Order: sequence, then structure tokens, then C-alpha cells
Amino acid sequence: ENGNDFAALSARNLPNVSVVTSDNVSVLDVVSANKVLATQTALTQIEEVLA
Amino acid sequence: MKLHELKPAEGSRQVRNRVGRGTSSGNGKTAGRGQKGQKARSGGGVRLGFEGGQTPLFRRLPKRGFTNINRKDYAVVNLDTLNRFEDGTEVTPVVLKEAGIVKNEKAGIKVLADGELTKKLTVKAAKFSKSAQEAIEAAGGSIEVI
Amino acid sequence: PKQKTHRGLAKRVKRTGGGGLKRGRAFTSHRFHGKTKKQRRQLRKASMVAKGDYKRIRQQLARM
RNA sequence: UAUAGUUGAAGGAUUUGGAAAAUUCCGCUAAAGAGGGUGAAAGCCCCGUAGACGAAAUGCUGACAACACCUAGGAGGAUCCUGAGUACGGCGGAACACGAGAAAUUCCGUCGGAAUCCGCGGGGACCAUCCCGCAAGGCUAAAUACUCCCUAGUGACCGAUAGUGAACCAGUACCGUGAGGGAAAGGUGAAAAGCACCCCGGAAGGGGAGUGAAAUAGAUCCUGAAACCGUGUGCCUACAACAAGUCAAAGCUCGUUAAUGAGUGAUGGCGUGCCUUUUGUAGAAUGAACCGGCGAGUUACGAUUGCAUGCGAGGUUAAGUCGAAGAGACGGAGCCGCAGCGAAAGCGAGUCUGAAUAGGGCGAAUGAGUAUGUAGUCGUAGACCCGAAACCAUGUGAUCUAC
RNA sequence: GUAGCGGAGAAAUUCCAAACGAACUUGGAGAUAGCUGGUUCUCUCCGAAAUAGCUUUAGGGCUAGCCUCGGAAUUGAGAAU
RNA sequence: GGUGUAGUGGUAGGAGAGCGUUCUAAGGGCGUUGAAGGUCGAUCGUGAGGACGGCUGGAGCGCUUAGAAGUGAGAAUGCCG
RNA sequence: GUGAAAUUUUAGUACCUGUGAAGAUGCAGGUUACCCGCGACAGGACGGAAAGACCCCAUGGAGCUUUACUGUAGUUUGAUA
Repeated sequence: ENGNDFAALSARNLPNVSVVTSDNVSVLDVVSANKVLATQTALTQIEEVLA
Repeated sequence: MKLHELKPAEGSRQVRNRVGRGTSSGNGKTAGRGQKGQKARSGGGVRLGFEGGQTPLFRRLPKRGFTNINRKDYAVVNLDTLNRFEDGTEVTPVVLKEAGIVKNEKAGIKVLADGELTKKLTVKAAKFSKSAQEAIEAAGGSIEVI
Repeated sequence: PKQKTHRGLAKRVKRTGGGGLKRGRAFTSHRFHGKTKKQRRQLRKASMVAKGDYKRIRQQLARM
């Protein structure tokens, strides 16, 4: 979502994992991954900007 | 779509033609230029419109007219476009804009009668042709040059 | 850079509604005692540009 | 804050090797899986990295203090002030996109030469009226241009004929009186363990013996192609006129990615290289000694057509702001299309010519566009590559030769 | 001592560093050349011209004619007897 | 897919469809039990071209799909060796 | 004993009469001829060396002439400071 900084730190450095915030998703980020793990808050925030 | 199986749409990308790469391709050895002459040289050719030495066509013809410095051009809208408003609306240059019908109203709007209205408008604009005003007033509305 | 239009052609020609080019006529400034009244009556009407001339002229008038 | 630094998590056995970081088992660590080194390819071996900490001294940038400077209203309209050889004009030149033009505006040389608020200049010759300003005195941050140099990095940029002229002691050797011109030349091995001792030989060089995983890795040292020069052999050849092969074929010699096998070949038929330029070439027309490397339609910005995708009587944003040199939203100034005709005034599904409502010209009558990608052609740029004789502008030469 | 838009010449277009009807070097500069040379892989389908007119034009160019690719259109418009 | 009928010389030149080189991304692989490169063979495809095996060699390299190009050499009285 | 050069498409490189871009070692029909060298001569290889200096062209240059065009340094004559 947002200043969820402890989670982004914990998820760095894992060689299968990429981390993006909900105001900064590109087309190339979603196509390259096999799955998306999004939180409930971030999902509504994406629905707010793609409208 | 996966990044290891991309495919453009058919007919959308073409390859390229490379001249001077052997005889069997079709364009080796002079690369489509024929034999000798001014057109076979690098940077060869004559300027656009040149004709050898015959008098070029622009130079046998006479000049004509002048530009007026106070010229007025308007931004016509005919009569069908006034059918996308409700019966009774007072159409105007700001309601025409903000529907995008007219952007860039050059020297003001001018209404033209081509060809059929059925509404109850009250049109405000800068000019009216004789039949535009007429058909506007038959259908039952009013005009005002302003 | 941008393409430049031929300024001598633009002073002599205009573009009609279906894409053509209206033009004036030659032999219309000078010795009219050498030509017949029917000639000078019929050299007063405008005409258009031919296809050989247009093919070679098209790019110089692209913008006006 | 710049200029030194400090600390910084987590692995052992097994197989193949000279040597593991590789393979197979079983573990651990991460706010650190960026990168470099180590006898081959390492998150966990070394240097680092993420994170936390630090400056005696000198230099920079803020903030707040002092000290220095600068800055007031209302009324009156008797009189005084407000940039002079100046503005401006004739003559000659130039600058304005504007080539004297109908030539306003701004400069330079030369001559002539104002007015003072009842004034003076401008609105593209000139005049009248209205409107906007107040020359002939001085200074001023930022938003814009550039990189010899220092720090930290980046690249669908080069990899020793490339990339700087220069990866190496290069503006060097070398060439010229001089100004000036100007190169060639990287690689043993993990570690020098770089061959003790013996034999032939003046030496060079070589043969053993040793080092080493390997010396046919021995310093002309990784790999080691072709031209070119040799040694050994299976088959042919001393009565034969040969662009040198191709088709037919006995004898001899072999035995393969195993199939209608491979090498050589006496003898017989047929047969005037390759490239360029030409009406036309074996040409006694043109080029090439041979082998290897290098060596020629590209990009930027515009214009047009075909194909493709998204929207559709509509389509689309530019500069710029935040953002990782990115995507990823704001931004509607502007551009194209949706209506034409006419030199223009103008009129408008019609309009111009015309006395004409006549005729005719060009238009309408459902009649599709716009942004972006891609390819074909064209324009401006050296514009597919190489090649003159010449022209101009700075400089260096009378150590040769002429007076 | 005299230097290249120049010098010097008992005069020859003679000399000015083995080259002088106008020295040498660097720059404008990748000067210009309607001329000459060269231009690098493959297969499938089609397939010309060497003519007319105008040209300070004649070994260059332009428009038409003759080749190739994509579309549209009523036909029974093309050819041979 | 069957079957018929018709066609398939070609310079300038137009149109179509492919082979090979280097680099980027994503995926799935190989390698000291020996990669690239070099050399030999009597192998495969309609062409450019593709494999497999021996010997040499000592550390990197293929394949698929898409992208980008300093992308192919026998000739210039070419340039260097 | 030492040790170059210009040249060079590859060469197992005869003669006569013809043919042919119209004068052939190489093409046709004949005639002649065992293999490999050394010392000598210059008939041929349109022999080698020098992208004809002769001739014409490039809407190429450069030096020179003049009552060819357009300018100008210098000299002179008037007005004005």
C-alpha cells in the first residue's frame, strides 16, 4: 500500500519476490510475475486510480 | 501473455530491404539505380519541379489577387447539430464549447440552414443566414445576434 | 527541419474543394491585336492543372 | 557538510580432478542474494554490501544576534525645475525577415539645427482626431549556455587492423632548414616450481635426466588458419599439340556416417577463363602476383502512400511539474477533421461571372477522420563509397639559388 | 638585407631548399566533378527500352509511350477471323 | 486432403518468401566424465545452409519465442600484413 | 662466398591456310613434333615502364590581351567644413 516499510524490508532480498507500491505498478511488472500477492487496502487503492 | 511467447499482430511489422548485398537478392551491383547518368550518383538528381531547361510551368502562369488584412472567417454549425439539445435550451457559444461541437470559434459563430430542425431553441450567435433564422423561427424559437 | 513551400507557385494557384488546383491562363497580358476576339473571350476563363504537372508539383504545395 | 576511518550475519561431509566454488546429502543466514578475488562456476572462504558509529585541523552552506545602511501623510496651484550642438532634417552607408521600395523604427560619417507641460514622442509614407507613453544619466539575483579538471556511477558502446594518434616509457622513434608531419609493438604457468647433473659441440643448438595435471606450455613461450617451403609413400607418366575440366571406361590399390562404396587412371567423344563496359568480346578492349584481415543506401527532422491497432463526427495533446536517466499521472495554449465559392467586399448548400431567374465554372446531394507503430519513395543535411586540375585566409623559408 | 596580391632578373617565363605562367605548411574541407571506377546471402512469380515532344540541348534532364504491385467498375467495352 | 487441366529461358527493373552472423529479454538446457575455436570423414535438405563421429584444444556456449543492428566480400592501377 | 629488380588470371604455352570486335600459342581443317637442360639472336607475345602530351568534349581550370561587360586603386575638377 503505503508506508508499510517493515513489510517491504522483509520481502526484499528473496530471489523470487518483487515489491511494488500501489501507486507505481507498470505493465511490465505484472506480466513478468507468475502471481500477485496484494493486500486488501492496496486493492481498493488501485481501483481508485485506474477508475 | 508470458514474456517468452510474444507475437505481434499479423501484417503489423515488416522486415527491411538491404541493397548492394549480392546478385540473387535482386538489388546487388548498382542497387536499383540502372546504368550511368546524373541519377546514378550519390547526391545526384535535380531539384523538385525542375524540367531540363524548358520554362517551368509556374513561370508561364500569371500571379493573381491580394490578401485582405481585416479578413473575417467564422465557425459554421448547420442545423443537425442543434438537434442534440433538448426542446428549449438557449444554445450559446459556451454550451457549444463544452460539448466540443465548436472549439476554436474563429471570429464568432454563424448558423447555416442545412437542413432540418425540430426543437424549441433560442439561439444566440454572431451571424445567421436568411434560411437558418427562418427555419429556427418556424420550429418555434428565436434568434438574437449577440 | 520543416519542408519549405514554393512561394512562386502559391502566388499563382489555389486548391479546390475536391482536391484539384484552379489556375489562370497564359497570353493574357500583352499584344491583343495579334489575337481574335473569340480567343480573348475564351482566354478569360480559369482552368485546372493537368496530371503530368501535378505529379511533379505535389510536394512543393503540401501545406498551402 | 567535503576532505582519513570503525564495526558489520550465516557450511560441513561425499564423487570426479593437480586443484572445487562443480555433483550428492544434510544444515544455517538475510534491513546484507550489488560487485570483485580465491588452483574451475561460492549468500554462508577473503574483500565488501544492507544497517549502525566517527574528526584534532582546514575549508563551505544554512539559521539567529549584533553592527551598518534605506524608507512617512494631508492641502495649495503665484512662480521656479524635470538630462542641447541633443531630438530632428538634407546627402552617403549599414541594421531591422524587410535587396529604396509607398519605407515607419534603430545606428554610424558629414553638414544644417528645436520646443519647455498652452509641452514633447509613438500607433509602418503623410495629415486631422482619439489612445498609449515621458528620450537625449547609472546599476541589478534568478530562470538559459559550456566542461580543462575532482568525486560516485551508467551503457541491447569497442575488445588489440577495433576503441583515443597513443592498453606497452607516444606526441616517442623516425622524416623536414623550418613551420609541421608521425608510427609499429598486449597473452608461459595455479604457483618460476624458468630445466641441478651428464653427453656432442669454440659457441649457438640439441639429446637424456629432472619440474609440472600438460613442455609439441621452455621465454620468437595460450589457441595456432591460409599462401609458401620440405620429407615419405598407393596409383599414372619419355610418338606427344592439352582454358586443363566434363561425360564413357580397362587395369591396379584400398575398405566407409553401409550404399546403386573410396583413390588413381591408359584410351575415346565434347569443350576459346572471371569481372567490367558495350550494337557487338576468347578478346590483340579493362582490372587483379597469391593468401589473410579491413573496406560502400545510414540517422535526425519534415512530406506522402500501403499495412496494423485504439477511439469515432470526432481524434489528440506540446513545453513543463512529481517520478528510478523508467510508465505514469497532471497539463486543452495548440493541431487536424466536421462547407464551400470569390481577387476582394461578402454570401452560404450554394456561390462566381453576367442585364439575365439564361448558359457555363467550382461545390453539395449517407459518401470518415484522427493519434501512434511499421515498411516503400521524396525533401534539408557530405546523404551510397573513393578520386582532381583549382580558389581563399593565417603563418614558415635567401644554411640552395638571384641582386 | 630584400618574401608570395611578393621579391630578385646583363631578360631565358629565369631563380626564390632536388618541383615555380605564380613556393611550402596548416585551416575553410568530407571544396565541386551532368564524368570514371567500385557496391558483399538465397530461392519463387512477372518482365522492358534504345522512341515523340521541349531543352545554352545533343554521352544530362522533364512529360508522354513501353514494365511491375494493390484497388474499383458497368461489362460482355480487348484480340483474331 | 484427391483427382483433372494449364504453366514454370531471362539483362535493366517491380513483387513475394526465406538462410546465416553479433547483441538484449523471458523460458528450458549443456560443460574439466572437457565449451568456443581448429582439422578430417564415404552424412542430410529444393537453395542460402544443418547435423553426427574421430583427432587437436583448455573455459565458456547452444535451443525456443520476440526485439535491435558497425549483419554477409572476388575485383575499386583499393589500404595494411 | 654473398645475393636484388621491373613483371605476374591459371597454364601440360608448334606451323600453314582460314574464321572471328574485320592482323590467333589457345577456335576449324590439315601438317609437323620422344623427355630435361646449357651458350647465343631478337620475329611474335597488338612485349615492360608512363589511366596519350595529338584531336574533341566538361555550360572544367589557370596565365596572358584588348576600342568585350561590370567595377576599382591612382590622378584630376567643383561645392561645403
